[PDB]
Amino acid sequence: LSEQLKHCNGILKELLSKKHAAYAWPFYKPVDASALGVHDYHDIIKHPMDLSTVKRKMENRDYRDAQEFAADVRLMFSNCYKYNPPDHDVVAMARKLQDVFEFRYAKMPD
Ligand SMILES: CCNC(=O)[C@H](CC)[C@@H]1N=C(c2ccc(Cl)cc2)c2cc(OC)ccc2-n2c(C)nnc21
Ligand SMILES: C[C@H](O)COC[C@H](C)O
Ligand SMILES: [Cl-]
Repeated sequence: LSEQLKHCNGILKELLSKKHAAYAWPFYKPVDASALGVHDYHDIIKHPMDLSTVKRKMENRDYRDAQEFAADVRLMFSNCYKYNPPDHDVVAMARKLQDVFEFRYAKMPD
């Protein structure tokens, strides 16, 4: 990986670590629409994203730069903000996790 992608992988590891598990856990795996009974999810969300998919893409060297990585992580949060009411518990968790993401992403080495 490039230096910037290393930093991205570091952030990714952090997002998946125990210290953030209390609010990161909904984002660990792809939304299972049928299991959650949200039968309109895939009509509303055209591009599902989650941290296991980001991890797989990082491992497979799918991401060519930090920008592409960040777009996926942000897409994941956006999907949450799109589907759920602004006052929902899972949205609060998304906001907190994105705060973790954005502040460390900002420390990207040049
Ligand atoms: C119909 C109630 N809303 C939902 O089920 C959400 C839409 C699928 C769902 N809520 C959750 C969710 C709801 C309440 C709380 Cl406290 C935490 C997560 C959700 C749960 C999961 O369990 C494996 C996985 C993904 C979840 N997720 C994400 C990401 N974005 N929205 C959700
Ligand atoms: C809560 C907003 O949707 C995302 O905020 C990011 C900021 C760095 O906390
Ligand atoms: Cl972006």
